[PDB]
Amino acid sequence: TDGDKAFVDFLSDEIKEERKIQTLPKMSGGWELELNGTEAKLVRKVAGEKITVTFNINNTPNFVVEVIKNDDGKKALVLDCHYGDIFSIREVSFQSTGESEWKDTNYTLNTDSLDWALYDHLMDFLADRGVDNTFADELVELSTALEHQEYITFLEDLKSFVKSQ
Amino acid sequence: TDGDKAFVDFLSDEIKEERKIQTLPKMSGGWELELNGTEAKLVRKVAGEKITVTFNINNTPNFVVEVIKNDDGKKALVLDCHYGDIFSIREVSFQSTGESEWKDTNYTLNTDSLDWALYDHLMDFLADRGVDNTFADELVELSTALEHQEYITFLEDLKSFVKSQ
Amino acid sequence: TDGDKAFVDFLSDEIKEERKIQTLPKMSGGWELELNGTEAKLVRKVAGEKITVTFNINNTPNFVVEVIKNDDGKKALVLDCHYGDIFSIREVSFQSTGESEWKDTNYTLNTDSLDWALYDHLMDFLADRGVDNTFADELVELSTALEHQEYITFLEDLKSFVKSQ
Repeated sequence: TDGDKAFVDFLSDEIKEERKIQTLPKMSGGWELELNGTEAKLVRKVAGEKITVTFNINNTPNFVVEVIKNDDGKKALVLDCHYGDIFSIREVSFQSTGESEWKDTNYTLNTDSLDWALYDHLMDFLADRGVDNTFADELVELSTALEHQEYITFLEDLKSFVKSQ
Repeated sequence: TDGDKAFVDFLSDEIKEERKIQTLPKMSGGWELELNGTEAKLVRKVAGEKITVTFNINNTPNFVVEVIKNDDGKKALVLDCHYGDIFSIREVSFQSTGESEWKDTNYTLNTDSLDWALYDHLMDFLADRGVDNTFADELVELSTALEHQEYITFLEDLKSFVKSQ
Repeated sequence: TDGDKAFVDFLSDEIKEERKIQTLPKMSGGWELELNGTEAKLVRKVAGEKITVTFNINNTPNFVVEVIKNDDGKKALVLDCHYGDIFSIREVSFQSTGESEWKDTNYTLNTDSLDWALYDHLMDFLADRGVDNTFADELVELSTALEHQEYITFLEDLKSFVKSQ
């Protein structure tokens, strides 16, 4: 098709321009990064605790913190958080680790009009585990670089797709 | 951690205050209550019919009515309803009982601009089965008490979690 | 019940009125139609390509285009599209064919502020495969007729349900 091979030439140009524009920055705090396509996991084991921060660059942007007390590995404290605009906690609950789905029947603390004092203690709980406003600022730029890399990979996949046959 | 044990002391105070503030009221109509964490089920078997009202106190608040004609147990009439502000029916469809998921391919009657006459007959159909505005008012206070009990249980779980180690 | 048999008589009247008001139009372009209740699939195999347009009349209205290059059947280009108001592409990604779920970890091109030039090439890519504004206009009337047929079937199912016993 005329359109297809022109679309391929155009995608070639876009890939050059976006690579030229340019890598992944680091997170302070001894985190280890695990990439699964658009999903990133930052991991820290400290003092009988595993802390996992999970975000997906496809999506208001959010990240999920999972705190596992290694004494009792079946139930994790899960804190859904906003980042970018403001940091802030949106929801807290206990979940089974490694489930295919949030148990809808476990209680979820929505923070919408939450007592400022309980809210601040929750923020301090996160800060003590490394998830502070510095972490949230560093996450923005990691997320931003990761989105650009995956977008470039997508243009390549699209170019390869359209050029096949 | 300094913060952790202070967070525990604060949660201790909150648990006392919320229990002090204070149980589950009853539903008129011979309903039986089954609690699964934040999900409640109210059940009635009357005249060849099983009526199940399901709501989850995590979440505009809604409840689902499931009518099963005991002659043909495979397909249930499902009425998604709003409660609190106004009663009102939001959606009606037939679903297989005991499915893991709403069959997306079964027709769903959205009530958004629904003929008032069909709407009123649907309201009368529910009222005949006990789901009236009295039921919906009683549900608000049952839901409200159930949310408070589960929130108290959550503070205890949080306090226990943070205090461990 | 008094209400039930009156509801049955009323549903009888509604079914007559809606059938009286009146079938499924055709899609230009050699498409084959497969109905699964409220989900419709339009299918075309052309030049080493399978094109599938899927929409569900329950639901802003949208349809999904799936392009499979028969050389490599494991990954399909998926274009989520709006129809009715404007045509337009909302999201593009690669997905495994025949999955139970969108892989959340595959990159999704949201078109929200997308470069007009990449957007137009995507529109041309669809148009070359038959998904043009003519197709989208024809789809509106197919969807509209299909919703009416399924609604009539729903009134019959409701009438049959309420009349049983």
